[PDB]
Amino acid sequence: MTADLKSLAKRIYEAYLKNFNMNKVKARVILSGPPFVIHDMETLCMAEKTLVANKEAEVRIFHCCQCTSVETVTELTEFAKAIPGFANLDLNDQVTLLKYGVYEAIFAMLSSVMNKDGMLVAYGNGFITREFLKSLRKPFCDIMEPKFDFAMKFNALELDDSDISLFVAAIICCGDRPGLLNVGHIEKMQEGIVHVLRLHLQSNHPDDIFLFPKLLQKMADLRQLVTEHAQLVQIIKKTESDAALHPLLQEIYRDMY
Ligand SMILES: CCO[C@@H](Cc1ccc(OCCn2c(C)ccc2-c2ccc(SC)cc2)cc1)C(=O)O
Repeated sequence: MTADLKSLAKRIYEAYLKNFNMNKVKARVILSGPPFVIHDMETLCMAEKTLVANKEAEVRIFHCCQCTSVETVTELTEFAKAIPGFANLDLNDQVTLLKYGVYEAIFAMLSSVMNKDGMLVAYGNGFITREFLKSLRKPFCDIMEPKFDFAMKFNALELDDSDISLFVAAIICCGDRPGLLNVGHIEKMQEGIVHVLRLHLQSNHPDDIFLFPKLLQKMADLRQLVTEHAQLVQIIKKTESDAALHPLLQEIYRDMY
C-alpha cells in the first residue's frame, strides 16, 4: 500500500474510533467479563426503573432502539467527513448517501456488540438476551433475530475495528443510491474507498484472501436486511397504536424503499 493509502486507512480508522460510541475492542472487553442482564420481564422492568423512577414492554423496547439509531445517525454524519471527497460532494448527495447508508452501517456495527447469547445495550451498561427478544409478542419478536443471524456470520469473519471503519465508509460510498445527482464523482469516491478497503484487507488478513468478495456479499445482505427491517418498522408503525417513530428516523425511511 502506498503511504497515502496506508495513511488514508488510518484516517478512516481514527475517525471511526473518535465518532462512534461503541467499538469492537471495548465491546469485547465488557463482554469478556459488569453489564446488568436483561433476560425476562422482571429484569427489563428493573432496568427501566433505573431511568424512570404504562406502555407495553414491547413498545418500550421499540422506542429504546430508536434512540440508538438517532445517536448513530449523528455519529455517522460526522464520520463521513473523513471519506476523501464526501465533504466536497453536493449537499443533497451527502444527504442521499447517508439516508440510504445509515441503517446498513448501523446493523453492520451492531454486530460488534452481539454474541450468540445477546447484545450490549445502554452504552455498555446492559446485556439483553437473544432469547428474551425472541419471547416478545409478535411482531416485535421478529425485529432482532434476523440481525443476530447476520451478526453471527459477520462476526465469524473476525474483522477488527480497522477493517470495519473501512467497511462502513464503503457502505456510505455506494454510487448506485437512488436520486444521486453527481453519480460520476460519487463512483470515483467509492472506487477510492473500496480500493483502500481491498488493499487493507490483504494486509490485515493474509489468512483469508477471499475476505474482500465475502464483504461485498455482506454489503448486499445488509441492503436486503435493511429493506426488510424498514418494512417491519412500517407495519409496526401502522398497526400498534402506541408505537411512535422518531421524526428524524421517519425522514430517513420516507421514500427510501
Ligand atoms: C425497532 C427500531 O429499530 C431501529 C434500528 C435498531 C434495531 C435494534 C437496536 O438495538 C439496540 C439495543 N436494544 C435492543 C436490541 C433492544 C433494546 C435495546 C436498547 C436498550 C436500552 C438503550 S438506552 C439508550 C438502547 C437500546 C438499535 C437500532 C430503527 O428502525 O431505527
